[PDB]
Amino acid sequence: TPRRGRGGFQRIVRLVGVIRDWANKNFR
Amino acid sequence: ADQLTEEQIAEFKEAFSLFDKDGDGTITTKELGTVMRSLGQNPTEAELQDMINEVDADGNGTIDFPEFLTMMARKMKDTDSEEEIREAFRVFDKDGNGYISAAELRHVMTNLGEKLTDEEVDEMIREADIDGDGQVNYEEFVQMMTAK
Ligand SMILES: [Ca+2]
Ligand SMILES: [Ca+2]
Ligand SMILES: [Ca+2]
Ligand SMILES: [Ca+2]
Repeated sequence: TPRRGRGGFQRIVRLVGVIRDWANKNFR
Repeated sequence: ADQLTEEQIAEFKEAFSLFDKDGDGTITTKELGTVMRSLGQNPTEAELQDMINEVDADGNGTIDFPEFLTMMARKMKDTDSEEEIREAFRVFDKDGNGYISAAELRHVMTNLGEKLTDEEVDEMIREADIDGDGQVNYEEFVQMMTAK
């Protein structure tokens, strides 16, 4: 925990991976 | 019987809000496709409606928590991944050098969100950096959630 307010980018990439994976295919 | 956990589900409750344009709590072909291209894609309405029609309960063109949970939960149910981190990083930075400057972050933020200012982005980015260089690096993201 270097700084505060990290959850942001976390959900950001999570959405990127889930959207790209869900939308297209190939889980994980 | 079995569903996502506090962390997994959490990202889900939040996703549904980030996915949609206004946060209707559900994803549609218009929202799904929108974000898709917002990053660096160019799919058709067919793949959006088709994919959604296969996961949508009533198949009206939009997914709901109940149908989404079993779908994403049955296929996924773990913390972040090395692929997601790096992949998401490749799509964030325009040069893929690993450093996401507010210019890029804000661009994607407003793209999927509503409207973001230079101060909010720089405030979110600078406050994110460990040493503060004006942008975010991989080591920053990892350290942000995990690492030391
Ligand atoms: Ca909407
Ligand atoms: Ca529906
Ligand atoms: Ca860069
Ligand atoms: Ca730095």
